Amino acid sequence: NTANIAKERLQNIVAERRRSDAEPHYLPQLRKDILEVICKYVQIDPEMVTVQLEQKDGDISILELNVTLP
Amino acid sequence: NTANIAKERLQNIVAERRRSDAEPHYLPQLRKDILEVICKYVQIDPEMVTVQLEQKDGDISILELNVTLP
Amino acid sequence: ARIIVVTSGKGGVGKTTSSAAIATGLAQKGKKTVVIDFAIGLRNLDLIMGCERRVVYDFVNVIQGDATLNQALIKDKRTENLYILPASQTRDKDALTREGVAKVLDDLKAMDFEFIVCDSPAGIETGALMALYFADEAIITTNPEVSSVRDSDRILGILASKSEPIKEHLLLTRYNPGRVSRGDMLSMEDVLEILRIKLVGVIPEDQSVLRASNQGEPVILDINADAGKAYADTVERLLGEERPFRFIEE
Amino acid sequence: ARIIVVTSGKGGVGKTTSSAAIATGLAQKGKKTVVIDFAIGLRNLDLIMGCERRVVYDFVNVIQGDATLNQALIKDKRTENLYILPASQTRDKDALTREGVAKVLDDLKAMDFEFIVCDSPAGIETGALMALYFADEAIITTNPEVSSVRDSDRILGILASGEEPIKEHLLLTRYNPGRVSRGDMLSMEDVLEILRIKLVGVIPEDQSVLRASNQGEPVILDINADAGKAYADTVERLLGEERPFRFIEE
Amino acid sequence: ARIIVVTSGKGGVGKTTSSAAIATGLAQKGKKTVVIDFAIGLRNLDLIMGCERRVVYDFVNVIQGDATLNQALIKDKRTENLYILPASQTRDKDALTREGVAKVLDDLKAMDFEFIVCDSPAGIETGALMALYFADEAIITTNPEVSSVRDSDRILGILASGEEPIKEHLLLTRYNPGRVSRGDMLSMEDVLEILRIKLVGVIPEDQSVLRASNQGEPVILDINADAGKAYADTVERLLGEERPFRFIEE
Amino acid sequence: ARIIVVTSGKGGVGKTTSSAAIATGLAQKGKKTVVIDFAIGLRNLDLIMGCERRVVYDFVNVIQGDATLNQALIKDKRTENLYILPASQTRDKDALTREGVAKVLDDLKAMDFEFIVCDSPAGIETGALMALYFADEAIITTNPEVSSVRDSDRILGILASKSEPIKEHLLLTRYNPGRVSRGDMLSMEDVLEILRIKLVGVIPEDQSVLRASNQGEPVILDINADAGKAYADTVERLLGEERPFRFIEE
Ligand SMILES: Nc1ncnc2c1ncn2[C@@H]1O[C@H](COP(=O)(O)OP(=O)(O)O)[C@@H](O)[C@H]1O
Ligand SMILES: Nc1ncnc2c1ncn2[C@@H]1O[C@H](COP(=O)(O)OP(=O)(O)O)[C@@H](O)[C@H]1O
Ligand SMILES: Nc1ncnc2c1ncn2[C@@H]1O[C@H](COP(=O)(O)OP(=O)(O)O)[C@@H](O)[C@H]1O
Ligand SMILES: Nc1ncnc2c1ncn2[C@@H]1O[C@H](COP(=O)(O)OP(=O)(O)O)[C@@H](O)[C@H]1O
Repeated sequence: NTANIAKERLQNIVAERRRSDAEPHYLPQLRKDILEVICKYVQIDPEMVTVQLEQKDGDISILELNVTLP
Repeated sequence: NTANIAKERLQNIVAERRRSDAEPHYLPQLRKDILEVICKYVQIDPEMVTVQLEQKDGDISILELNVTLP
Repeated sequence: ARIIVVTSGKGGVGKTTSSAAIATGLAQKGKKTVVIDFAIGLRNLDLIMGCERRVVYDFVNVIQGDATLNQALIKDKRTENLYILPASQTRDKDALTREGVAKVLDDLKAMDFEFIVCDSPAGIETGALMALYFADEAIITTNPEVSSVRDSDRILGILASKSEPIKEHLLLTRYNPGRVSRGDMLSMEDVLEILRIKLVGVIPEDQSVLRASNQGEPVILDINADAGKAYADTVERLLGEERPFRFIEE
Repeated sequence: ARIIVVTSGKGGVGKTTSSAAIATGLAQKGKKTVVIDFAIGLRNLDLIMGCERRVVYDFVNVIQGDATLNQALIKDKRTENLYILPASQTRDKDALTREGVAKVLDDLKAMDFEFIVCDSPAGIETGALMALYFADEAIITTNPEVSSVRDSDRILGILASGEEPIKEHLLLTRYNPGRVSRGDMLSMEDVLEILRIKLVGVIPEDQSVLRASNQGEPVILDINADAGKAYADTVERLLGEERPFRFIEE
Repeated sequence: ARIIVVTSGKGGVGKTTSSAAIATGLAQKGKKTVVIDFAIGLRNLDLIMGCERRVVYDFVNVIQGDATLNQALIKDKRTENLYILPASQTRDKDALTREGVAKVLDDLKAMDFEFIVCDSPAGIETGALMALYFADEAIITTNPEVSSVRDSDRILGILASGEEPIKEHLLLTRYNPGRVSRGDMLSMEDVLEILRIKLVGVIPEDQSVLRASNQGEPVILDINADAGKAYADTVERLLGEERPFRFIEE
Repeated sequence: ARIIVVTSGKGGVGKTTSSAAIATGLAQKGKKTVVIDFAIGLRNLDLIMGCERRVVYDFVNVIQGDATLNQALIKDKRTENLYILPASQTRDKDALTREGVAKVLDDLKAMDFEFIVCDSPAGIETGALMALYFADEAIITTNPEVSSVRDSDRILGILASKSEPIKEHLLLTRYNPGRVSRGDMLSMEDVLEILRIKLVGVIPEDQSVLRASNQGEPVILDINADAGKAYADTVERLLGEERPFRFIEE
């Protein structure tokens, strides 16, 4: 049943596409620049090292990032 | 009532001290090295730029860090 | 006049087939319609409308004042009320100016066209941006396939970074209910849960579509073709009539 | 190193499917191969190779010195000897420079890649021109359909306009022998009499191709798929071995 | 013989007062006890025991063989069964060796001492590490204050990092129930919820303690002092007798 | 720049309280001030200044080039002109090198700090020796108690075995005039007749000090606290202004 695999793969990207318009133009540029850089000192590929932005009821943001190490 | 303020300030530290023994001698060295570095490109002080390690029932870890931006 | 862009991002999903069948269907319903090819250097609309050999002047010729709208418009011989404005054949990105396209569209409204169907090219670059820019409505053409759904989402992002808004519709094309139930193909509902827009039509996979482009005869003209009937339903929905969705169950 | 462009003009004919299956097949044969997505703002190669989520740095990142070839290359996990360089996702047409692309290609030759497969986008514009510019060979991907054959001819005109010229090959894709004999589809021979170039492969219409992109697994990896077997034949022919054409008769 | 270290990390919490009062209380109960000053260059135990002027040889003198345990031990004149081994007064950190301290402790067990009370200095450095190293039990001395609770936690980390582990006890000192209820001072329960160890005693803030060190007379000897009575309760608890906690309510 | 060490020998006399209140008071008077924690493995200054959670880099990090003075300095948020350099948390005696500490002090003079307050740890060992070594002035912090007066005298012996000499001052802390007149506590004059140095301040026993460290707010900021006012007098005397000694009579 490949229709189910297709549906899951799709949501994770269009969630990704829906997300890119909420972020600034630099904040995601920096994360990709430096968090992945801790590769030389850690070394893992994603393979989810999750990234999730949140917000509070007061014009505040919350960029949380999960690091699931195996 | 300053005894209550004292108690809260204390728990945050002794949680900090209880925590330092749970992880490697480098992982917290790197985070302090580079996450705070995104200061030049972002600029905010903790403001507990929160940090929480988790684990799964399969010898797996989950280093998550919250970034509450004002 | 309702300016309707037929767009997609992904190449080869059925934009041309849909632009042709829909423009024809509207003409059949007595609505004076023109379908315009917005492609840059690739002439595919005239091939599907079957008038590849009557093309004298094109869209860019009219914009640069080398020809009148009357000289470039091709009146369809098979269907009353239908006209075609064909694409330029220069490798030139520019040509189709914003001011130029706007001037052409105003002339067409002045000629009393009720429907101006804009057959957009693939991509998110020049030709595609120009075709949606003046639209009142957009028909996002999609297949139950991973590349097509991803590229349609990118196109919705571009249509939305305009904040009367563009009325958006999903035209799910090359659908196969049998494939959906055997779990091999994204269902109509899976596609709606992802691209969250109003469904305007579902075109079944039909062997009549290859036979139609072979002849240069839009598939709505084949009264026995399931794809033809689903395009006639779409035209009804565009004219404001509710119609149950056929060819979604096997 | 053999630089092979997979091109077409017409959108949705099978360029991505073919670029993926062929790059994989070559890797399987022990030839160190890289497949590069030359698209502008539409990432479809990573989706078909199944590595859409491992994409950190892309082709444009390497050209602008924001990343090394080592940082942007994705080593396939399923097949040994295979690497993917994914496409940029900016609407910027400029991004891909002639000097930039040439520098990347030289670095890849220096890394001892035997085969550099260039997955070209649709059209005759920027991305498509850049993918064929440095090619040693071109795989013209075509369907037995009127729009596709017309657009492939336009592409041959561009490939044809110092050294040994671009070696051209026809990859006839989505073929259906049954449809050909009922007189509904252009035959292999009809297509060769029009686009007069050497046949390198014939990919049958196969229900395995939709299942393959659903999983992000190139169709050559499905050992029961007819499309997979026809792609393995194509790879043999690219390596200089003659092979009889299968799936041309019913 | 039970080797009990009196430790804290934070300076000036009551280690010396407690080491003195507890060693005396145990001696009063007929248990032959010695209290040893583990400080490096600061002699504070002899000052509180009131024998600052009878100090001839000290702990380091015995370790370096310049004196016998009999020559350095000071038999208390006021209480039967009590002895004091005073601290060295050199700035030399080395002086106190692991092998040296172990040899002294074995000699004391051989002299039939039931209780060896180790009065540790402040810090986490040399003298403090040496006093807890051979302990069977640790009395963590703490005030209801932020610096003291933080430094006691650091000490617990060191005590925790073969056999039955060091038995740990909390000696909450300089408590003031009135201050706790007006919300100005951490309560006994607040301190236990943070340093999660067994409570062994609570010493109230008492004006008798300043008067006791002024005279060089441990506060347990003042039969009217509340701090004295709370130290006598602590001694009972160390001897295995349960006792209700006095001076915790106002 | 005036480098002022706050020292004592005896633990828990008020060094941290005094270092904090004095550094703040000087900052309030518009003098750019930094207060440095010289402790080895015990962080108590950041706790009293209320910035325990903003500590990223410390004194040892700056010495070993893992951080700049700008990265380790914490600018106080509550008082203008005030900065904190916090202590390392390694059990390591060395770390704080003579050459290292000197380099930091020169950088601070270069940053235009008028006052560099050195919060020394207890003892006569490493951390304490390092804090007084470069001092221009020493504030000997003492209680009207026997252990404290004995240990302050030992510290004066070390400050004097240097023969512009270190300017020495006595900060008599936790004074209680009522206790003095009932004959239970050494008077201010008794302490001066023993440690024969210039009196710079007398801090009364005040219930405001426990409330201040509970909040992480130096006691000089509490405008109703007697201890706060006596610290503001001390700051005046350090700036060269004579002030009558308050809170010495009941
Ligand atoms: N409903 C359908 N059933 C079968 N084939 C279809 C259908 N719709 C389109 N096609 C085929 O898909 C291909 C793409 O159609 P086309 O209209 O040219 O795409 P586009 O305009 O998006 O490039 C053609 O080869 C056409 O025959
Ligand atoms: N041999 C085949 N049999 C059946 N479907 C195919 C075959 N080759 C390609 N397709 C389908 O045709 C569409 C276009 O394929 P794709 O490789 O993405 O086109 P392109 O890369 O040329 O734009 C896809 O929906 C793919 O599933
Ligand atoms: N229960 C108490 N009530 C009042 N003052 C006390 C009490 N316990 C200790 N003190 C005072 O606290 C200070 C530190 O006591 P001390 O035993 O010398 O500390 P340490 O040995 O831990 O360095 C002394 O000035 C002592 O008089
Ligand atoms: N003037 C004062 N009145 C009351 N308590 C005080 C006073 N000064 C200091 N203290 C208390 O004495 C203890 C020691 O203070 P601290 O500054 O931490 O000492 P040190 O730095 O010398 O170790 C703390 O528990 C503090 O609350």
